[PDB]
Amino acid sequence: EYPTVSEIPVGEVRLYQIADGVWSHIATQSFDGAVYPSNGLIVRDGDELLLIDTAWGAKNTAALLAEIEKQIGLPVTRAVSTHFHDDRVGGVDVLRAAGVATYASPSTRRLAEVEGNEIPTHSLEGLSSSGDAVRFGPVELFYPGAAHSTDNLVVYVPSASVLYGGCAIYELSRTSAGNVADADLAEWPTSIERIQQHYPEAQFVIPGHGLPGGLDLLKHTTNVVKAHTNRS
Ligand SMILES: O=C(O)c1ncsc1NS(=O)(=O)c1ccccc1
Ligand SMILES: [Zn+2]
Ligand SMILES: [Zn+2]
Repeated sequence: EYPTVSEIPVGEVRLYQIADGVWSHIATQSFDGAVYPSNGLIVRDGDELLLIDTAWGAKNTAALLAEIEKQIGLPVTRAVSTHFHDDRVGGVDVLRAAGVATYASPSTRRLAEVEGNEIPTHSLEGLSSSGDAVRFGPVELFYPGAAHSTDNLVVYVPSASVLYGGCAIYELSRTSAGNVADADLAEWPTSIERIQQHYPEAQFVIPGHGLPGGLDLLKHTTNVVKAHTNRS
């Protein structure tokens, strides 16, 4: 029942209730002739919603807000982007125009600026050193260290034991490294072990792309990263 590219037209978004007051959002983008899904998170914050990551671009993100509006019917007041790439900040300007307060670390804002990407308005302090965690409403934000990108954050919903790994965590189906241009391969496994150490109780692990699972996604990702590191 988890939505795949199958159930999702180009320019459309599906929501998936993972737990009470926690959903993933699923969108698709065409890239180099293939079609790849992407996940973000939606977390109920009393009578409002906290959004984790855009739906990979302005059109998808306007569909996401319409689909939230239609299916949950609570306002999105804040959004956090988990790193600087376009599947995470692309659509920020849409969210901003809808009155959503957009947030990212200074590290992510700096990198999004160097990249010419959209730049979330608000700064998330206290995440600059590996292993930093800060509370953000119904979630904890964690900086595990450099992995998929130097700035990548992970998100934990303590009430539902939902860990959103973002692009630092691969789905089981992904058996080779994806985009690693901005990755720190030497630190990625160490950063994953920081996630392991910090959230050993997590019950649902949502990767940046694809199928949810459990904490076996962290080891899976370690395996894939090391295999890549050892390419000859
Ligand atoms: O890993 C990711 O988080 C990722 N996010 C968007 S795309 C991609 N991975 S990707 O398909 O392998 C790629 C991107 C850009 C250029 C080539 C390949
Ligand atoms: Zn990325
Ligand atoms: Zn990605």
